[PDB]
Amino acid sequence: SMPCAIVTTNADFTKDQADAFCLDMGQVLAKETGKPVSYCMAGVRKADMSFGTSTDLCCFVDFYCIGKNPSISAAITGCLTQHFKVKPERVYISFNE
Amino acid sequence: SMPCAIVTTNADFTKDQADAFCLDMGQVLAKETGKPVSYCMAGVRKADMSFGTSTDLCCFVDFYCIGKNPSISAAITGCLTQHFKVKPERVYISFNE
Amino acid sequence: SMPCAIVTTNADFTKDQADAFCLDMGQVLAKETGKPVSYCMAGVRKADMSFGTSTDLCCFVDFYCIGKNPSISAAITGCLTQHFKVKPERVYISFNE
Ligand SMILES: [Cl-]
Ligand SMILES: [Cl-]
Ligand SMILES: [Cl-]
Repeated sequence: SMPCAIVTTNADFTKDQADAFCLDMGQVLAKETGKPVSYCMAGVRKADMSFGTSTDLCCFVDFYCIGKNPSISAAITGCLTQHFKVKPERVYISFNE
Repeated sequence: SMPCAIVTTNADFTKDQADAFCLDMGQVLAKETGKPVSYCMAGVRKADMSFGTSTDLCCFVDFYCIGKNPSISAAITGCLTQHFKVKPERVYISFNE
Repeated sequence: SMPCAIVTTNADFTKDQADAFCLDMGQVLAKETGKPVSYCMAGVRKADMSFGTSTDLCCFVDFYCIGKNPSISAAITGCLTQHFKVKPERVYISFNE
């Protein structure tokens, strides 16, 4: 529980788009962990980033839980893809349990 | 030692306000750990963020120490509250020791 | 492998300078780990930061590897110094293996 997903991305998003993403990401971490939505934190922050030999769209995710896993990965990645259009092969997730 | 607090927040702050916060946070990590101020790092960076069902003011803190704990938590949180006005129930801290 | 260096700095850089840094940092994490460049992620993001009693130029690095070390440190730091002019004594690196 106390689940939290902080995303670092080079996507071009407006603030309102980031807010929509975070709220949605919060409901996704809720379903995925069964803790209530009221305890889920999500953040997105911009960064200049490369992955391989290009600066094409990519994302790094820090996931935190106080405490069986590719369930969370597909869920977090699909959320990223739905909001920023990032290819899943350009999304790294760090589990900090 | 080598204590470091990196804060991700959706607070609206000017650069000079962030600098004041970081310097003050450095003296707080100093008192709290007894390492000298010269070795304390603090950072604040903006992010779009939600906690629960709102984007109201919240903060995530990554604390690092090369190496008995709610002493650090209350201290870091009270600093955040003094500078950004964040409610303590909207502050998550990650201890990375 | 899956090596990734995310940098938080208070350096004043243009976006194109950050991109150059990230691409170069990717080739450096490649040499250093022998994984291919195609799997290396680097990011730089701005932050207001203090180290000691000043807000002079400093950097925090989160290094991640799925998995003998000051080889990576000197390499990452020298890259930071070549691009942002940060003094090596103002660069903290966190190894998250
Ligand atoms: Cl979604
Ligand atoms: Cl204070
Ligand atoms: Cl270089």
